Amino acid sequence: ISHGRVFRRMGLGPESRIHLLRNLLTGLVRHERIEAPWARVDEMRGYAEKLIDYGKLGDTNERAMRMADFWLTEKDLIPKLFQVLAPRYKDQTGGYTRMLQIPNRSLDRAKMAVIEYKGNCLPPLPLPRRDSHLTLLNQLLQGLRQDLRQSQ
Amino acid sequence: AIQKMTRVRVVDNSALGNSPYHRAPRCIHVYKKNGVGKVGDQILLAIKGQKKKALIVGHCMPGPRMTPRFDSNNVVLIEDNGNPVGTRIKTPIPTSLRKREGEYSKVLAIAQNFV
Amino acid sequence: AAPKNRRTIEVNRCRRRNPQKLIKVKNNIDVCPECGHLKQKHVLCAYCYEKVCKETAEIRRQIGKQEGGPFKAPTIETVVLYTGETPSEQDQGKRIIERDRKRPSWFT
Amino acid sequence: LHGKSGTWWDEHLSEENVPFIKQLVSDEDKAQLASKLCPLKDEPWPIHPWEPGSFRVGLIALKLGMMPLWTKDGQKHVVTLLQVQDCHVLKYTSKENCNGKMATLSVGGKTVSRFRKATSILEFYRELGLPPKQTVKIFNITDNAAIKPGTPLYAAHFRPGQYVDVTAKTIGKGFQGVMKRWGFKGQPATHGQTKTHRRPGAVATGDIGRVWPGTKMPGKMGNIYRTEYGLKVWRINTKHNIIYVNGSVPGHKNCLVKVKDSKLPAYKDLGKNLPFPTYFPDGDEEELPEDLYDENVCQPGAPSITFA
Amino acid sequence: RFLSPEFIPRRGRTDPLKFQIERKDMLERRKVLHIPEFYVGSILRVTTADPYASGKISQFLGICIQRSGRGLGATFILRNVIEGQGVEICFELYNPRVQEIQVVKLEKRLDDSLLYLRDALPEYSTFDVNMKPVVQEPNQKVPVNELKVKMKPKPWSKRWERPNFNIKGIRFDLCLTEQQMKEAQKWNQPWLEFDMMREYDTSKIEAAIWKEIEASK
RNA sequence: ACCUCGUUGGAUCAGGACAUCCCGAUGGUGCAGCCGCUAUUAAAGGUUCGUUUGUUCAACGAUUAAAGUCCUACGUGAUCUGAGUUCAGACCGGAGUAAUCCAGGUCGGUUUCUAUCUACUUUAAUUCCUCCCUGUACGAAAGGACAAGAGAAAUAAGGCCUACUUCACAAAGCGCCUUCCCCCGUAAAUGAUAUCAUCUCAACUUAGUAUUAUACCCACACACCCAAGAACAGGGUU
RNA sequence: GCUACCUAAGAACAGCUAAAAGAGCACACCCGUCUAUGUAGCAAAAUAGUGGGAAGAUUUAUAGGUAGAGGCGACAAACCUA
Ligand SMILES: [Mg+2]
Ligand SMILES: [Mg+2]
Ligand SMILES: [Mg+2]
Ligand SMILES: [Mg+2]
Ligand SMILES: [Mg+2]
Ligand SMILES: [Mg+2]
Ligand SMILES: [Mg+2]
Ligand SMILES: [Mg+2]
Ligand SMILES: [Mg+2]
Ligand SMILES: [Mg+2]
Ligand SMILES: [Mg+2]
Ligand SMILES: [Zn+2]
Repeated sequence: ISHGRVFRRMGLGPESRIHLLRNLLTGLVRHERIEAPWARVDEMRGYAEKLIDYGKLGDTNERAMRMADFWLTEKDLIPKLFQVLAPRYKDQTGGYTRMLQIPNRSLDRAKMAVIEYKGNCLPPLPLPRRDSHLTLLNQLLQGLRQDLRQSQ
Repeated sequence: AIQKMTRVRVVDNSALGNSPYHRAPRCIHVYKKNGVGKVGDQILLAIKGQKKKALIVGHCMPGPRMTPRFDSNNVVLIEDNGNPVGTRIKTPIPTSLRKREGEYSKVLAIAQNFV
Repeated sequence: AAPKNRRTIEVNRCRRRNPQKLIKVKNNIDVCPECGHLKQKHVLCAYCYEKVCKETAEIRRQIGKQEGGPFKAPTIETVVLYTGETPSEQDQGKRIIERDRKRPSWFT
Repeated sequence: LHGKSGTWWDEHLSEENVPFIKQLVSDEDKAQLASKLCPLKDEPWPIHPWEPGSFRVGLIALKLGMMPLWTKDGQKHVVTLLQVQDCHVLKYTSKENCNGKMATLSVGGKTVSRFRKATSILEFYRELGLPPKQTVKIFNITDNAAIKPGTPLYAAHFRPGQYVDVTAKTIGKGFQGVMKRWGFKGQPATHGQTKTHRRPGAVATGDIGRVWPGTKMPGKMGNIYRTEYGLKVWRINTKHNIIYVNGSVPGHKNCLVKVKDSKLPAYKDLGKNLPFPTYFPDGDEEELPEDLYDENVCQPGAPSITFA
Repeated sequence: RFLSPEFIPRRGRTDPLKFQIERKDMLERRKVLHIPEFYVGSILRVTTADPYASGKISQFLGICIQRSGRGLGATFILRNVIEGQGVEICFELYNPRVQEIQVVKLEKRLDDSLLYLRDALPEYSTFDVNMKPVVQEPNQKVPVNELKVKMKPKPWSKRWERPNFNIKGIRFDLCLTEQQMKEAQKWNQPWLEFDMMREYDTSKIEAAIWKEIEASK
């Protein structure tokens, strides 16, 4: 039974899970875009968002500095987190990351996901775009919208 | 909860309770269909190589809210008829003993403090 | 426990040709209207993703050449510029990664 | 390419039309729900008085959680809150076609998205004029208690001091071993015991050369319908349509439970004072208080009880 | 501003309406019984009517060794020793038969749970039954009693020295060897203070609860 | 018709019989009530924990309403475990020239199975105590009831997490909640064969009831999340 | 070339305690008490923990020797290439 269990069991245990997520998060901060197995990306996404929140807390915040020191294994990324990533998202309140599914890994057919920090300098991912508003169904719905607006 | 083989503290004025002995008093039988004794349950004790009935008046196991939890499993020696063997109970006795089914007025009369 | 009898090919066919064992037909496969490639609805187009990955790898090679060593993550933003492009007013004070090819159509 | 593509409502909608459709359909849902708020002014079925041997309809509530409650004697009773969420009478069938010999009312609750329901269900709810409900349960009633489909049902359909039966799917515990599923003793942890600690012992005798049907074995535990009988209705919050039912109710929080008058013989004819067809707020005979209490309940805000 | 612990819900999938209803009942009971601010480690005297007697009140004074539960069923267990007998009572805050809760000595202890007072020396649980209530200035932070208790020999109710308990109010140096402390450190789990997805942020929930309380006023 | 001597439990889960140990209903009594004894009927349910012993048992201790007798290849060892024949070592005792023999005593002592097939894997609760009725009925007193009701526990079954506890976005118990109908042995009424009488394998009329009452379930038709879950399936996505 | 015993010539044995020890605790090293795992296994005898010895009747490398009714044996009919 795992009712309400919100954390996956990864790696070799709890510490190993944290270290795996830490390595993934460090890679995400360094490269701003990471391919990894979909479950590990999904597990690490929350930590990525929380890292951006801690970076927003400020460079001088001692708790934020300690959290960044733990979660970034390469220490040149801590200035990056506090002076690039957090300022990039100061306006936003959430959704700092974008996670998309990728064709399965050729090695072991693993479910793969690409996770990026929004607003990076890299080429944009081929995002899924909704149908054009000029399609037949959308135009009929636009007609409904206009009639409803006029009538009521 | 007091079961068979639980060592118990005789909180009583009785000579059996207050007499030193190599073996501490140890519950031999719980007069309850499940062998688990709570406050107000009678047990059979092996004291000084003698089998004596006794009444539970406190235990470390948590009970229902508003009732006291004691640091020891306190017991009071009683005769087969029901008369307390001792004449004074020093440690506090829970007031919840009053409304429980069973004869406890003698024990309450003997008791000095209530909690 | 060892099998008591050899299982017949009739029984074995009934077992291993069950619909539970047959490969299911996928109905989420469509054509990427952008480039006309086959993709699953919820998954990125493989060809488009390979394009983006190759371009990202080139940009990252240029980034590595610019940084020149480990532990040299800049504390400033980065902008990628292609041939025939000039830093904008917004791109001021941001490290410039110069690519020798022209700006891809899918890049903006 | 084979033509069996599975579509969902959002698939072909544009960025502009998605919020428009969401808002439009939600507005239609709430308008439909409001249109049923005055059943007595909408040609109600005949409202017969209560007679002995009459069974009225029940509700479909949502298990909110549990909280303590105290009675004037000083005892604590754990109570479970059941919220009646958009519960409506949906269907009526006579004794002949009820799979028995008692009229039946199908009742639903907990409105759900129309985008996620089968076409036949959507058509049924369209004819009924209501948004679709998550669960539909059938209540056996006498013809005295027939209610017109579409009529809403409220927590005040019950009253404090009444006894109730609550049936729901229990918490699913998945494939469970026999120690957890049936409370088998298992085997000792040490003294040479190897690789058998939680296993069933013998499952039968050697003579029969087989295993009896119904033998207790490891398997799926829970996620089956169970009924708790004879639970006292301690309180009713009419504002939020909450029933405070004594003790435990099967199933998890935020799960739909079917609530009906208790079938126990002791509570056979306690329906005299209960709203017989159902409670009609539109009747407005006396606007009920925000909270209806049982007599013994230590109401909050009352002066602290003293056993004088 | 002190929000009483029972108001903040433990996280879960339970509907917020249930908490709204429960808080309504809790506040409506607080309008009758004044539930004062107190912390684990503060000394309290609770007066409650006894159903066993006939309209007679019982008073118990002791140190609040634990605050637990949420909602209408919230409890605090407080401890004392009476004639050398350690006793603990777990009082339900919103039980209608608690007549009064008096904070004899409002103070905070180094730990949020004093369950180790069971294994501490009896002096650290002894409190005079008739001790008079101390007074704190209206505008004043709650005092923190940095008392570090001395423990009785090592067999204890719990392995208090283990890091999962995070006990600060015990003099471990007096009762445990450095080897024992090092051995206890094997259960350290240092990552557990840094996993950000485990922290429960209750700022918005507390703000909403405060709005509800102020509206109730 | 000289002597001798020729696989077993336990744990786990139990299925069944009734030749009934307790609970139910009756007849009689060398039982006034209480009781005991005996017999008929009754198998729905229940039938404890320990010390010594490997004990198969047995005794003892403390209980219980009771601690039933059995069958089921020990019921059950491809579920586990333990003896002990009896392994291969070594002593003691007896026999034998010796080798060796002797359940005649003791200390030590590894059989292993990945399940192919059958079968199977979710089918209205009981006791006990206390109180009321009851010091009432009965009885000279002593002693001491039925039936009916209320409350407490406990157990069993089914659930649940508000508290407590183990714990902590949940799972659990040591916690809490709920559990509903009987079975037939006899006792009678009228009454013939046999004009009385007679309860009737006579016709007939009652106690007398299972014809389980119910309750539960009931919508034909990507992806992600989930209190749903091994996969699948199920629920939600407004 | 295993093993048993022997021959020649080697080597190893921390630290503490003790003081010239078939001494004590305890590494390396040797062994194999008990438990668990494993049981076509990692292994035709292993693994993990626990445990015994650990300056000696110790362990051990190298070369040599004793051969089948024979050898060798601190006797377990033990060992002499599973
Ligand atoms: Mg793994
Ligand atoms: Mg066990
Ligand atoms: Mg095991
Ligand atoms: Mg303990
Ligand atoms: Mg019989
Ligand atoms: Mg021998
Ligand atoms: Mg041995
Ligand atoms: Mg040395
Ligand atoms: Mg030595
Ligand atoms: Mg030798
Ligand atoms: Mg020999
Ligand atoms: Zn494409």
